[PDB]
Amino acid sequence: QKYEKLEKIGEGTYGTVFKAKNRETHEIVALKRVRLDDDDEGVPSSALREICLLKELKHKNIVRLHDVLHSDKKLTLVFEFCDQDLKKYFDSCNGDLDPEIVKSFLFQLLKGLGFCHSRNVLHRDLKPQNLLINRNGELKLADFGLARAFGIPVRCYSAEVVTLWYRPPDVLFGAKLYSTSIDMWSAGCIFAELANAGRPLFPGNDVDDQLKRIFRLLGTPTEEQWPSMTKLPDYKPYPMYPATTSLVNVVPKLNATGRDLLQNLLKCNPVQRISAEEALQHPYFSDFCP
Amino acid sequence: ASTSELLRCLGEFLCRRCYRLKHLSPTDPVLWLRSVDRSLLLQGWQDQGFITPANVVFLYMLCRDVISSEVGSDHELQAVLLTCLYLSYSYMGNEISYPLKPFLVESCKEAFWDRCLSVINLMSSKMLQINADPHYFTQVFSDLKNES
Ligand SMILES: CN1CCC([C@@](C)(O)c2ccc3cnc(Nc4ccc(-n5cccn5)cc4F)cc3n2)CC1
Repeated sequence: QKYEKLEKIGEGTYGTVFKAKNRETHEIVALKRVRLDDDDEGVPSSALREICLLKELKHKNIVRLHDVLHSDKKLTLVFEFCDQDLKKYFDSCNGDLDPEIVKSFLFQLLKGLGFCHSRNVLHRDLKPQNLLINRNGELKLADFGLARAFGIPVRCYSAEVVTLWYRPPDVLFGAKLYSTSIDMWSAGCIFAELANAGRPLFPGNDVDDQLKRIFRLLGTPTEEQWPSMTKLPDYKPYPMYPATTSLVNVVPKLNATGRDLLQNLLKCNPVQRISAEEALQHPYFSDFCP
Repeated sequence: ASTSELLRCLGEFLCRRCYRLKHLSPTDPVLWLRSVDRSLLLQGWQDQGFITPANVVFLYMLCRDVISSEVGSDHELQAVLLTCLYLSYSYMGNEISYPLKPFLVESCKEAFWDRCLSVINLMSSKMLQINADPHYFTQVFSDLKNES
């Protein structure tokens, strides 16, 4: 009634998403309709979590929630409109980015991510589909349906977080607790996609295959590098793959400086993973970078 | 430090706040909260119970700011407490999602959803702050313990 639906954008368990027009102000927005009629499933629960977090996460690189309407047996989340996600962008441009678009996209992601972490929020669902891209070059971190506030000590968080391909080795090994490090691993994985041909670096079939693909490229963490690794709940012995394997052909669009930032994001030991704030201070982002 | 001890403080808090409710018992809120936790566990919506010392503290934080002294029936108190609990599950719970059915005690579903949105508008900022600010967590924890 307040919004004219223009066209569908997508739909899943999350809900149906439309490009819409404010009938009053004629502004273009994105609408997520969330059905409240199925009392016997938990879809609304996750939407209200996203609403609580996004009300407190106002940054140019986090998707802006403008309003929440309750009409009929439905909830309507009104977001800013974005032209596409990074998944459609990769298909649009043959998975081929100019090195400066690689740099611009990672930069905006780290700023949005750094904002979340400083506000005590974990995203926990970084993947190209959750990065919104505007034609003017803007990127926004989206989809806080899996996000959570942290700071109160707890026995554990869920290990059913992040889709397999962007999940870090500590969580694959079933770690009870993780920090902001969880998102920085996902950021590394996405950086690798930007800097090659838009294809996932670690496309595992399952947890076992996922760890093998990570260790096969980065080398298997030693007791010296990661002393608590063997104590993790779902730890099992993996082959010792060498740490000598070159990253040049994995990210051909990156020079040594980019490759150094990628290795600081893809540290297996979560405690050694660079923070968003440190990453933004990296030479890869200085004016003096070749 | 015990869940029972802190659920008893919350119950005694609600009996003192809701002065119009002459036949409300401090165990009635505890029975309503435990009933939900058990039900979700037995229907395999969760591996472990949600009701822990920290989560009871978080629930009290919402209750003390949301629950009017002028609540007019035990039924109405149950509906508002289960609204604050649903939001507690939804914000602090380890499962991705939780069903509505165990938290709905009203025939008017529109009234339940408007109160969800109303509480989030009031409390979204403090919901993040109790996590982000350990000093604030301690204040709330102390305040709940001083309700007996
Ligand atoms: C997976 N997860 C689902 C929830 C979604 C949501 C509801 O939080 C959200 C919020 C604001 C949004 C603003 N803008 C757009 N625009 C947009 C995007 C993609 C395409 N596209 C991909 C292929 C083909 N087309 C087209 C478009 F117009 C989506 C938004 N989604 C974020 C992502």
